[PDB]
Amino acid sequence: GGLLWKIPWRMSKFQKLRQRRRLRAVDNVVATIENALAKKGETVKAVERWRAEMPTEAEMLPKDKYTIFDRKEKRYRKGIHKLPKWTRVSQRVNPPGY
Amino acid sequence: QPPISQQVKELLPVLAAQPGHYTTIHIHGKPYLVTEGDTVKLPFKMPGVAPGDVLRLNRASVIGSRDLTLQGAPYVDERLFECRAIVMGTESEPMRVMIKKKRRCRKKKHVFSKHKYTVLRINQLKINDVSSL
Amino acid sequence: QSTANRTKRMLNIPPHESFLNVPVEGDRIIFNPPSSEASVYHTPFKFLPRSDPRRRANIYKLF
Amino acid sequence: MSQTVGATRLAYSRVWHHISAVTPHPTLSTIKAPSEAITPPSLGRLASRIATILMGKHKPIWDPSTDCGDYVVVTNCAGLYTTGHKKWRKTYYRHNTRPGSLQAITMDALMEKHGGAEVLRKAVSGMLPKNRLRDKRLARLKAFEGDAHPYKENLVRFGGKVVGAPGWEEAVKAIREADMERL
Amino acid sequence: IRKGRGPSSGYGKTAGRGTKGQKAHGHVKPWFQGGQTPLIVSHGRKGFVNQFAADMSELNLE
Amino acid sequence: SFFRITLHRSAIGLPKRTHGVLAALGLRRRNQTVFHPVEPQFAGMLMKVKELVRVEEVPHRLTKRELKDERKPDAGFVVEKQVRRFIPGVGVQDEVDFSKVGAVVRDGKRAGDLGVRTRSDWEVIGKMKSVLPKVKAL
RNA sequence: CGAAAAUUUAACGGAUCUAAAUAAUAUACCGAAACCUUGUCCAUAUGUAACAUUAGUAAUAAUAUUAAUGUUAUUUGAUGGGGUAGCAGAACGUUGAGUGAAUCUUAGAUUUUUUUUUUAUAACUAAAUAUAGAUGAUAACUCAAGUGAGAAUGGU
RNA sequence: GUAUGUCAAAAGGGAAACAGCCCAGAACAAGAGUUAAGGUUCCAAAAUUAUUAUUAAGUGAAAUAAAGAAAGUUUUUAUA
RNA sequence: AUAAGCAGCUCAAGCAAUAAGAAAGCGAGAGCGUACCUUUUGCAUAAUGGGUCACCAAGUUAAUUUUAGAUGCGAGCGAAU
Ligand SMILES: [K+]
Ligand SMILES: [K+]
Ligand SMILES: [K+]
Ligand SMILES: [Mg+2]
Ligand SMILES: [Mg+2]
Ligand SMILES: [Mg+2]
Ligand SMILES: [Mg+2]
Ligand SMILES: [Mg+2]
Ligand SMILES: [Mg+2]
Ligand SMILES: [Mg+2]
Ligand SMILES: [Mg+2]
Ligand SMILES: [Mg+2]
Ligand SMILES: [Mg+2]
Ligand SMILES: [Mg+2]
Ligand SMILES: [Mg+2]
Ligand SMILES: [Mg+2]
Ligand SMILES: [Mg+2]
Ligand SMILES: [Mg+2]
Ligand SMILES: [Mg+2]
Ligand SMILES: [Mg+2]
Ligand SMILES: [Mg+2]
Ligand SMILES: [Mg+2]
Ligand SMILES: [Mg+2]
Ligand SMILES: [Mg+2]
Ligand SMILES: [Mg+2]
Ligand SMILES: [Mg+2]
Repeated sequence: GGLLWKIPWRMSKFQKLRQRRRLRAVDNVVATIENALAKKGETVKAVERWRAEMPTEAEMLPKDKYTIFDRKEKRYRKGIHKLPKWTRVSQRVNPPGY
Repeated sequence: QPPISQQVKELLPVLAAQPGHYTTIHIHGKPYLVTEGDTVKLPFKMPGVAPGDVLRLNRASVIGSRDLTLQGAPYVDERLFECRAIVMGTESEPMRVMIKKKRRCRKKKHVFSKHKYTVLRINQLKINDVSSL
Repeated sequence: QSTANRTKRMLNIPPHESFLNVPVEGDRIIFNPPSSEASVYHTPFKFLPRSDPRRRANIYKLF
Repeated sequence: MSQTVGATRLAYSRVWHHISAVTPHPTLSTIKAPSEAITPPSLGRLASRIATILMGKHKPIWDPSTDCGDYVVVTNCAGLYTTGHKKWRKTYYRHNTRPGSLQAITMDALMEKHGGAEVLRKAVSGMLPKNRLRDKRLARLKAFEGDAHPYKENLVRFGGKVVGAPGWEEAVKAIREADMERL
Repeated sequence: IRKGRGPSSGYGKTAGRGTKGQKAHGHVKPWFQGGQTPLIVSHGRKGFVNQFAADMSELNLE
Repeated sequence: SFFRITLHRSAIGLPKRTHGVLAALGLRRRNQTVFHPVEPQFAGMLMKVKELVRVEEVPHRLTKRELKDERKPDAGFVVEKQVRRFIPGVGVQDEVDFSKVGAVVRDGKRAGDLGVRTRSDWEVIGKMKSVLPKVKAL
């Protein structure tokens, strides 16, 4: 290819910081919705599914925050910043073992 | 009203005793560092004022002299100073034309802007005596 | 730059560090001697009449 | 506008500063402890501080269009501090548009022909705005190999004590104590 | 609407014709459907028009 | 309780369905705040745009007026003295000084009713050739 | 270390950096025509008041009101604001005509210019130069088009 | 072909330069205003800001060359 | 006359009125900006066209058939006596 899409294979310490704070800000949105409903003795199916199969920023490994799964890579790992709309999309869980 | 601090009650006479004084007035939140006699040209047409109206400015961020500087946390107490301005008139700028155009498109949209500005004149800037307060 | 607003942000100079320490809990007066030449109107105490009460120790000594 | 009304003479005057490439610099050094390990400012870290003075960007009246810079007299450029193996492994290049006329030289070989003063000029030169003031600002960098220079009388003073001298600070504070005896 | 009198009028360069087609260069026949046979041919014309029928002026008692 | 929802990010490149979760909430532009009751139908509407909004639990719902007034900046001035003016709909408002407080607006069909000095007033002022200031004041 | 290509260092942007590299963290600051704030322009609404015009309806010998249109302000502290193909609405300007047997002009009509002001594809102020009483110019409203050109290897 | 978006018809900030990527949808101004992506020694607006480790090769620092070799070095887990 | 600008725009020193008053213009220096149109998925493109300026130069007219709005009459309308 001759068209240059200069995208470094790894993120900088500044992109990682904002990524951590974005993953942490989405945790507060769900915690606020989960606690506000508990006061009324109510639950939403989506909130239950999120709190069940999605971890918090303090429970995620560094490799789950900054990389994703890509079968076309030699080690099945790919920079999370290579995902479309990675900043405003939720990606936290990868296949087991990879 | 909240009593003035004891540290400000002892140094204010020294602040007002010096030759010159300046203040940072805040009109609608925007600061303006002015002195008695300056001419402020606000970037907006103050509604409801005619040339000759006297205004009392009550939001001052800093009122200091050469060496001393009085600073209020959000603002300074109005009882310490007295700043007044007078509306001198309204001024306008020359018409500016902005041409919004794209490459390989003949349509050129024009935008004509000619804004008015209110001009003030700081005719009073004095520090009060708070020996009684 | 393209507009006057951008030119102003690039040519910015922050205020003196003394003003950055904005107070809290109320108002205060701080000693801020500028690094500039004083005018001929800051009469030295040696040229003040013996009657002038404004004569007083250095404001630095009041702090 | 009042802030700018006055005598701007001394704000635009050229000040002659001085710095030694061998004196330890607690601020421009990467080592801060122990105090006996504090090194001088490295080549690039010294050039970044000098380029700021040549531009006058340290003045509250700075303007990129106005040449409000100052002079910087650098001494002891022979003992210029460098880390790693930059002295023998770094290379400087040159080309005069003629294919085959590529001139290369290392830092240790460049310090033998034009001394360490040329190594510091190329560093400061690249840190200045690429415009018509680059040659005037760079020309105000007085770099010398040893302790001698023709500007020992130009260096800024405060009470007869050159800035950076043993007792220049106490000479400054003594002059400001007298300036408070006035209204 | 005076077409072809500038871009800011909204009917300027192409005058509302598109870009280099038959509808811009020439004219398409009104009965043309691109080549597909019309229904009048696929189905045919049904009936006849009576040319001998009288035409009465209808009058109501109302 | 209510959900104070504020659109922190945009959805330009997000799918159309995301755009219509934001329309159901009322978030048209960026940094726009809306109030919705704490209910499942609204909680599930936020789980779809949780990467774009900032949620907060508030006791009551704020009116449109109060929300604007949070960001309003102190005027910083007070008109204490107003010169004579002409209100096109009411009439001539005489000079008023709020420092000693009286905005009286006189309307009529004759110069006298307006409350201004007319030509006749200037003639009687010029005929009083006897009035003289007190010697003590002179 | 493996790691070699033909104009020149040659994919750190460059200077340079032993961190100003790398990895795991924390905070501040900068940062767009985004957002907020204070003003302005425009579009579309909603009510109210006042000004002018046109046409009606009443009063008046000792002015009020109704409707339409234009306009300013104001109420909801109203809402809205990139754009090709393309669709739609509202206007300006040019040429000629009607009102016009009208209006204005040596107390300066008209002068391809210059200048000034006004939200302004336009007109206006003033200046300089020259000198016309109508085969001169002209507001407003309306009518009709040989009516608006940096683009056709266009034509003269 | 399919799903989603952008460009096409979208300027602006970031990616050195950039139709399609990351942010964000330009009615006009003012503001050390508040932020996004991105960044903060100098060119160049903002940290030479703090903490714990690694690297000595300018490796690297905004486009990862491979298998492989080896008393390079650090750490861990066994062990003398 | 030390400099690598689609020549504009943002910031702007200085010069410029013999005189009371009155600063248009030119602009050192700093920064931003790779003409226009056509045609294309996409053009600073080394794709098309133009040496410059002025003038001529392209949805018009008729008949017929329709629509919207306004308006006349109205189970009649129109035309003509
Ligand atoms: K390198
Ligand atoms: K040609
Ligand atoms: K024509
Ligand atoms: Mg290429
Ligand atoms: Mg169009
Ligand atoms: Mg069409
Ligand atoms: Mg049509
Ligand atoms: Mg064509
Ligand atoms: Mg077609
Ligand atoms: Mg779109
Ligand atoms: Mg290089
Ligand atoms: Mg906006
Ligand atoms: Mg918009
Ligand atoms: Mg539009
Ligand atoms: Mg003339
Ligand atoms: Mg031609
Ligand atoms: Mg196309
Ligand atoms: Mg774009
Ligand atoms: Mg960079
Ligand atoms: Mg700031
Ligand atoms: Mg800086
Ligand atoms: Mg020269
Ligand atoms: Mg060409
Ligand atoms: Mg002709
Ligand atoms: Mg013609
Ligand atoms: Mg229509």
